[PDB]
Amino acid sequence: RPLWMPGATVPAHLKGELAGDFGFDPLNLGKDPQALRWYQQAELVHGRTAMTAVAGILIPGLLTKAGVLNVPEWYEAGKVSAEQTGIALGPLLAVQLFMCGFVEGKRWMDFLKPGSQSEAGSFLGFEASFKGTDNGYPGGPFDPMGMCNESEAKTKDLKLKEIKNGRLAMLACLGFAAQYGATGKGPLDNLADHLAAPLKTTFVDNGISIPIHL
Amino acid sequence: GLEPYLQVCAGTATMLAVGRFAFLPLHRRDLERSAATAGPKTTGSTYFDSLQQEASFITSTNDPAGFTLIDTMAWGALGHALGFAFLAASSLQ
Amino acid sequence: RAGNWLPGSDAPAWLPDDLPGNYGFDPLGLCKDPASLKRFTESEVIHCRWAMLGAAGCLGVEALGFGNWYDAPLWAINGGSPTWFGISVPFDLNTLLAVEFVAMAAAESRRGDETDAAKRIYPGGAFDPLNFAKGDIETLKLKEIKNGRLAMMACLGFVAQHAATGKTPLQALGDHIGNPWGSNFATNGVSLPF
Amino acid sequence: RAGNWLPGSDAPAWLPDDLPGNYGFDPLGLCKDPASLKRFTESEVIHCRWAMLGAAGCLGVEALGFGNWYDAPLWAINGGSPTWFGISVPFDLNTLLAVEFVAMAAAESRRGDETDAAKRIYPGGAFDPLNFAKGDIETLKLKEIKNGRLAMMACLGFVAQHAATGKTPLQALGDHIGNPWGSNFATNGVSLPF
Amino acid sequence: DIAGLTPCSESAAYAKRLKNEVKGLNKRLKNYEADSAPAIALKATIERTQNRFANYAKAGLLCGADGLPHLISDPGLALKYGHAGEVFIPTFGFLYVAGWIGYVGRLYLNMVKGEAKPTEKEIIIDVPAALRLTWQGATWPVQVVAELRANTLTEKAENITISPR
Amino acid sequence: VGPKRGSQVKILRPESYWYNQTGKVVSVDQSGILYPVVVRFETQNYAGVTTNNFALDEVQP
Ligand code: CLA
Ligand code: CLA
Ligand SMILES: CC1=C[C@H](O)CC(C)(C)[C@H]1/C=C/C(C)=C/C=C/C(C)=C/C=C/C=C(C)/C=C/C=C(C)/C=C/C1=C(C)C[C@H](O)CC1(C)C
Ligand SMILES: CC1=C[C@H](O)CC(C)(C)[C@H]1/C=C/C(C)=C/C=C/C(C)=C/C=C/C=C(C)/C=C/C=C(C)/C=C/C1=C(C)C[C@H](O)CC1(C)C
Ligand SMILES: CC1=C[C@H](O)CC(C)(C)[C@H]1/C=C/C(C)=C/C=C/C(C)=C/C=C/C=C(C)/C=C/C=C(C)/C=C/C1=C(C)C[C@H](O)CC1(C)C
Ligand SMILES: CC1=C(/C=C/C(C)=C\C=C\C(C)=C/C=C/C=C(C)\C=C\C=C(C)\C=C\C2=C(C)C[C@@H](O)CC2(C)C)C(C)(C)CCC1
Ligand SMILES: CC1=C(/C=C/C(C)=C/C=C/C(C)=C/C=C/C=C(C)/C=C/C=C(C)/C=C/C2=C(C)CCCC2(C)C)C(C)(C)CCC1
Ligand SMILES: CCCCCCCCCCCCO[C@@H]1O[C@H](CO)[C@@H](O[C@H]2O[C@H](CO)[C@@H](O)[C@H](O)[C@H]2O)[C@H](O)[C@H]1O
Repeated sequence: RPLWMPGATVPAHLKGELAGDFGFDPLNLGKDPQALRWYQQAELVHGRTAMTAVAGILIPGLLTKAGVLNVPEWYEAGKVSAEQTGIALGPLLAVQLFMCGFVEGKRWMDFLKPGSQSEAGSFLGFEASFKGTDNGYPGGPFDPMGMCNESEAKTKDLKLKEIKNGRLAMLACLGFAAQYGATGKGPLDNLADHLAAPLKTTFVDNGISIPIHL
Repeated sequence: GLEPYLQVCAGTATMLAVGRFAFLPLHRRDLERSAATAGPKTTGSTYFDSLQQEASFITSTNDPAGFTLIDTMAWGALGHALGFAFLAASSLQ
Repeated sequence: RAGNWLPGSDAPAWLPDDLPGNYGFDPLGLCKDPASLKRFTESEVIHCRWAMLGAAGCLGVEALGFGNWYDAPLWAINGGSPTWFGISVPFDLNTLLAVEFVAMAAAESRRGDETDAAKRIYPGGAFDPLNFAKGDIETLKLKEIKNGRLAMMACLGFVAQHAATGKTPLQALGDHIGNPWGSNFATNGVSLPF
Repeated sequence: RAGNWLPGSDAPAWLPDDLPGNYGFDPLGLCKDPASLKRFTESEVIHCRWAMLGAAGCLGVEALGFGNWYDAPLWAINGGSPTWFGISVPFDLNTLLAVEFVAMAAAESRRGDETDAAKRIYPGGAFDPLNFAKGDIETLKLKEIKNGRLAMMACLGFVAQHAATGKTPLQALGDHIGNPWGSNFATNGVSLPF
Repeated sequence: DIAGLTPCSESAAYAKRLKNEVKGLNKRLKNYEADSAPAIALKATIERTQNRFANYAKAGLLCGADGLPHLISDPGLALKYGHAGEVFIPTFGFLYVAGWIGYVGRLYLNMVKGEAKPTEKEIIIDVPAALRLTWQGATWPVQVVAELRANTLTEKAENITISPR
Repeated sequence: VGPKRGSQVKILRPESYWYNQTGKVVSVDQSGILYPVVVRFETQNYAGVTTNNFALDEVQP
């Protein structure tokens, strides 16, 4: 089985089953089966959220830097949209919290009790759809085009593609924040500046990554 | 009129009436359970400690519902402190 | 029951199924003790009835056009006269306080004295003149308890909005409909910290 | 069945073959539960009948030439007058809202008060004055649902044309007829990106 | 602002405290030749002082009439007025390391418990296994909670010896 | 009679340094000895003793 590091000792609770099980639990965090299950759902949610966010920071930018759109920088769009829409931060956030809270509540209870949201009579007409299939995979209303119903090996491929792309997107978001935090420019700007003089424009030569006093 | 009589009389009357027909039964019921059940009997015996022992004049009132003199001096006392808190409050404050 | 507070949850066994309004909501398990459950059940209906009357009165005094729920005991301080539907009532806070005391001192003691634990919350009889209970009472009880939980919450809303928004319930509503996103608990100053 | 949503598929099996309007189109599988099956069926027909009435009113008023559907609910904002078929009506916003609520409440309640379920979808009797439901009812229902589904889609079209084009549905129709290759959803500037 | 505490940048006493403190070192520099190590040293103390007595004000440290910077503890006051770097933020920093040290310790204790003679691995510490558990305490908060929500952080009350009442 | 030799039993004697704690049954005198179950403990009392004879009722496997 592919491992995060060749020769690394596979833990024990990480038996090839979860999508992306490369045997990486150095600090034995997922030792508890319940903890591992919650962490698995947490990972999927983190990856999916990051993938749908880095796509909203890179894609819109690459097209702005190609003249197609005019979207502002991810670290400036917030203010631009606030002054554009006119909605006050407070009201905008509060509404979002309530809507996100309700959807999170349903998913949360579905974990606490698997396939429980499909209670007879709960969500008017739809409870059935709110059943769920496996931990972080609410098949049905989600995955409408039925791509995870083709075979039992297209599921295991499409699921390794979600996790590897997610893990990458999650690290990409951390990078974008750190890049702007140190460089003070957009991600594309950083990449372009690096490709210009690759051997003279790195995190070392930024002034913030390593405060070299000596 | 509106002299001390109006305030004192009203307070006394209301408290006595409310304690003679409204809280009187609750008052009796609370007295029983408190002194007979959870609380037992005091002044077992011996010594001139009969002072702590219940009197008798208090338990001698033909008044229906057994409104004893202590009850009349109880609700009435509560009433004479409302008549004098209402008049006094209007005096200043 | 009547539903589930959290579609998916279960249990609240300490809360019986017959209890009028059992949606299962007892997270802090305040109804486990049977005795406490009895008192809490009776108090809820008592609170609902009072809450429903209050909410109606708070909006009525404003809807008909005679003032607001807050600025009503103002006459007793400003130095004016009582005014029901405009008609000046000939009384003073002192005589009203006394009338209330004796009135509540008798009715409330009478209800509390009654020991049936089923007719202390649902007396019926003179309290049910049109005899609407006949034919089915559970649904009406659910509507009474459900409409009341709406009123108890509303009555809190009027006080809270007056405390922060500083506006009458009807007026505050118009403010929201006016600029919804710009006239909420958030754009107020007291509700949210930031 | 009335056909197939995707000729060559077979996935829908929970849907009964006798269900009026059964084209076998359930991509998210919402009709599996029989209770949800009945509810969705009743909701669909209701939505269809309303949409059919709305579409007739939205364009009808324009045909006769008394204004567009969007301009109807504006007089009250400007404090103007209501006018049906040109003839004036002496009402206002709050009174209209109140009269509507009560009427809709007493009517919709009774419809839902029904238990046979089939009647909730097709009551007939007083709702069948001409009694055209003597025969060919099974196919006339398909016409009712097919026209109804089209009516609901058409209603969305009116809103979308007004949202993007802004012009009235009849006007927008003429614009396309006059300049088909020039005027279209593709050139509205809202349908396509940015 | 806050409790009559003027900002050190606007604190005159803070400025005097600088003037008089650098003068007290510029009088000890005179009794020494310009190049002597004594003098190179006193000039570093004057530079270091002039940097600190400015890094503090630039950090918006409110100081009283004494001219000595004061700290705000209330989270609301510290956060609302940008005084989080003092006490507030430092608080969590210690808590994280504190729990890290404690969690790593219990991890080792509970591993040597059972292992042969657990009492001889407390005196002669197993430096290898002690070095394999230090980094495990990095995500201690995640693991500690997972133990609360699993009933494994504490012991049953019927397995802990108690003194006769 | 008594817990099996080698069996670990939770001490139930209140004034026992090893109360609520477990120990291995070294032996159980099958006579009428008041306290017959000899229990050994890795921990030692304040005196330094690491064992004690507990009655059958003072031990719970
Ligand atoms: C450790 C104990 C402790 C103590 C003794 C205090 C004491 C105080 N806090 Mg506080 N606070 C604490 C913990 C504590 N806090 C913690 C753990 C948090 C994190 C949740 C906060 C977050 C917090 C905030 C956000 C605020 C305070 C504020 C205050 C002051 C007035 C607020 C109040 O009435 O009660 C205490 C209030 C709380 C404990 C939290 C609720 C937030 C308060 C109620 C909002 C009040 C805003 C208003 C401006 C306060 C008026 C103060 C007056 C001098 C004008 C007060 C001296 C207010 C302040 O002075 O900052 C400007 C304020 O805004 N605190
Ligand atoms: C794994 C080591 C460890 C851990 C996790 C704890 C944890 C705890 N101790 Mg404790 N303690 C320890 C060692 C430890 N102690 C040692 C060695 C001594 C002898 C000096 C004490 C003496 C002591 C006293 C007198 C008290 C506590 C108390 C407490 C509790 C209060 C929390 C606190 O602030 O800590 C407090 C910690 C101290 C006061 C001193 C210990 C600090 C040392 C430096 C930490 C131990 C590091 C350890 C050597 C690392 C081993 C790693 C391994 C690989 C070798 C807490 C649960 C209090 C309590 O009982 O609360 C009710 C209390 O009264 N401890
Ligand atoms: C469910 C459903 C249903 C049915 O089935 C069908 C369908 C519809 C299809 C489905 C859907 C799905 C989805 C949504 C998906 C998504 C995806 C994504 C977005 C990904 C991302 C993903 C993303 C990612 C990876 C990211 C990446 C990024 C990166 C690397 C970055 C890098 C960088 C850094 C750091 C910084 C600098 O300065 C710059 C650079 C150098 C540039
Ligand atoms: C369930 C549960 C379970 C778990 O365990 C815990 C928890 C969660 C905590 C719980 C909860 C609870 C709750 C919610 C409660 C509520 C309460 C209320 C709010 C009441 C009201 C209440 C309210 C009410 C009565 C109201 C009242 C009112 C009245 C009388 C009257 C008034 C008025 C009016 C007419 C007007 C004028 O101008 C003035 C006046 C004269 C003044
Ligand atoms: C089958 C399936 C299967 C899978 O699984 C899932 C899914 C996909 C979800 C499903 C689907 C569904 C759907 C399609 C739905 C649709 C709906 C609609 C559109 C409705 C409308 C609806 C619509 C409607 C009712 C309409 C209404 C209207 C009305 C009343 C009226 C109006 C009007 C007129 C006369 C005129 C004037 O001047 C104004 C007004 C007064 C304003
Ligand atoms: C916001 C904050 C403060 C506010 C404090 C306030 C208002 C309340 C504080 C309550 C506090 C600090 C503590 C309450 C603790 C109660 C309990 C039951 C927690 C016990 C913690 C336990 C048992 C954990 C122990 C650990 C385990 C098991 C493993 C390792 O993690 C190590 C260890 C020993 C930590 C202020 C003082 C202003 C200041 C600014 C930071
Ligand atoms: C017989 C009879 C009856 C009755 C009558 C009467 C008239 C009663 C009353 C009685 C009374 C009449 C009671 C009262 C009591 C009271 C008391 C005994 C006390 C008083 C006083 C006080 C309590 C005061 C105190 C104080 C002072 C000293 C000073 C200042 C402060 C104060 C005010 C606090 C009738 C007719 C119905 C009928 C039948 C018969
Ligand atoms: C703005 C006005 C705000 C409210 C003012 C009044 C506050 C509420 C009344 C406080 C005094 C209550 O006084 C008394 O309370 C007890 C306690 O339940 C009631 O007691 C009643 O219920 C208890 C419940 O256990 C029974 O045991 C008792 O037999 C019965 O009489 C009395 O009927 C009531 O007369």
